[PDB]
Amino acid sequence: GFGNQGGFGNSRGGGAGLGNNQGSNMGGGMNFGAFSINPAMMAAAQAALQSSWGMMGMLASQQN
Amino acid sequence: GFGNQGGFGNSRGGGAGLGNNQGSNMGGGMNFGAFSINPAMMAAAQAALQSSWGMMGMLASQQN
Amino acid sequence: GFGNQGGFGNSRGGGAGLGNNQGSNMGGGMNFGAFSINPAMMAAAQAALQSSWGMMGMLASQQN
Amino acid sequence: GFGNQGGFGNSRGGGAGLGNNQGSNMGGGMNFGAFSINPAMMAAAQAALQSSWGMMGMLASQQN
Amino acid sequence: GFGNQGGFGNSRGGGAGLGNNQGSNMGGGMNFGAFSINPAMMAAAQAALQSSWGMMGMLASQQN
Amino acid sequence: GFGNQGGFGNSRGGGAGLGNNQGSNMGGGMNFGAFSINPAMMAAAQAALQSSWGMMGMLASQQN
Amino acid sequence: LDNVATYAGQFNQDYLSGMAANMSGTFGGANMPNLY
Amino acid sequence: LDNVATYAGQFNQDYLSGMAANMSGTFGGANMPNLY
Amino acid sequence: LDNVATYAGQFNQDYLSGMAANMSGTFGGANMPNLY
Amino acid sequence: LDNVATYAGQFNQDYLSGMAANMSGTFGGANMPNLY
Amino acid sequence: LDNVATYAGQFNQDYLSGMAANMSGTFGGANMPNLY
Amino acid sequence: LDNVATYAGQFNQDYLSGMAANMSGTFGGANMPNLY
Repeated sequence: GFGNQGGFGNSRGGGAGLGNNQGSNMGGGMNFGAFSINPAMMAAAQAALQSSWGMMGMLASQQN
Repeated sequence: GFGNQGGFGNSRGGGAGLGNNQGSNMGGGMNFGAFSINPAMMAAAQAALQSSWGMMGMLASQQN
Repeated sequence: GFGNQGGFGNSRGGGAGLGNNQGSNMGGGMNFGAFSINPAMMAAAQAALQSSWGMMGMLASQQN
Repeated sequence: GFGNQGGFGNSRGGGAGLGNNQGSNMGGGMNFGAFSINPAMMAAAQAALQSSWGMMGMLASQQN
Repeated sequence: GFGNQGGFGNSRGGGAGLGNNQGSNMGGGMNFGAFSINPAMMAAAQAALQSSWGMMGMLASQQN
Repeated sequence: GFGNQGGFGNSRGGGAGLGNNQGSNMGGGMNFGAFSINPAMMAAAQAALQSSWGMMGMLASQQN
Repeated sequence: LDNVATYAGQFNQDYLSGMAANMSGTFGGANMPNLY
Repeated sequence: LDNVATYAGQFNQDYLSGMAANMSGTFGGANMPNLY
Repeated sequence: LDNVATYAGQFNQDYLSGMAANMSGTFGGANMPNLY
Repeated sequence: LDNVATYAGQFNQDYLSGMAANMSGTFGGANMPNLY
Repeated sequence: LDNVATYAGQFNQDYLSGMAANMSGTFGGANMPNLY
Repeated sequence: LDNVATYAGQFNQDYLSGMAANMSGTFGGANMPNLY
């Protein structure tokens, strides 16, 4: 099936600050699946703008 | 089926601050499934804007 | 079926502060299922805006 | 069927502060099921706005 | 199936600050799956703008 | 299948600041999958602009 | 004059024993989210 | 004059025992998100 | 005069036992995101 | 006069037991993102 | 006069047991991103 | 007069058990990115 967990000590979408900290931790990384529409931006600017429109698709699975 | 858990000590969507902390922890990472529509932005700007419209699809499963 | 739990010590949507804390913990990570519509934003800005409209789909399962 | 529990010590939608705490714990992570409409935002801004409209679908299961 | 975890100590979408910190940590890296539409930008500018429109595709899997 | 994890201590989309820090760490690198549309820019400018439109494709897998 | 409209007409569905959804939705425009 | 419209007409579906979705949606334009 | 329109007509689908989606969507233009 | 339109006509799909998507989408132009 | 249009006509698909996508999309022009 | 158009006509696809994509897209011109 889809997106199940077993075994020992496995993790999805983890929180910040798992090590030793005397400063600032913010956010984390990203993971995406197959058969998807996902325009993407990674930016260290002073000002940043993302603008997207008009997306169509079937997005379907048959397993009879 | 979809999204079930078994085994020992498995986790989904974990909270911040699992280690040792004397500073700030905020948020975490992200995980997405198959057959999906998900435009995405990761930004360390001073100002940030995301704008999206017009999304269509069947999004279906048959298992007869 | 959908979204059931068995086994030993398994977890879904966990709370913050499971480790040792002398600072701040806020929020956590995210996990999404198949056959879905989910535009997404992860941002460390000074100001942030998300705007989305017009989403259509069947979103159905047959298992006769 | 849908969303049942058995076995030993399993959990859904857990509360904050399961570890050892001398600071602040707030909230937790999120888990979503299949065949769904769910636009999403994760943000560490100074100001944040989410706006969504116009969502249609069948959302049905047949098991005769 | 799609996006499942087993074994020991595996991770997806990790939080910042896993080492030793006396400064600033922000964000992380990115990983994308097959069969996808994802125009991308990585920028260290003073000002940055991304603009994208008009994306169509089937995005489907058959496994009968 | 697609995008699963096993073994010991493996990682996807890691957070900044895993070493020893007395300065600034921001962002990280990027990894992309097969069968995809992804125009890309890496820039150390004073001002930067990316503009993209009109993208079409099937983006599909059959494994009967 | 400014106009948004959905027209949907005549469903013939006698002796129905399965499941059917007949759905019509009309949504107005010119919406404006502002973040100052 | 300015016009947005969906026209959908006549569904013939007798003796239905499976699943069917008949869906019509119309959405207005000229929307404006502002970040100052 | 300015016009955006979708026309979709006549679905014949008797004795349906599988899954079907009949979908029509119309979206207006001239949208403007501003970052100052 | 300025015009954007989609015309889609007549789907014949009796005794359907698989999966089908019949989709029509129309999107307006003249959009303008501004970064000052 | 200025015109953008998609015309798509007649799908014959009886006894369908696989997967099919019938998709029509029309997008307007004259868009202008500005970085000052 | 200025014109951009896509015409796509008649798909015959009975007893379909595989995968098919029938896709039509029309995009307007005269777009202008400016960096000062």
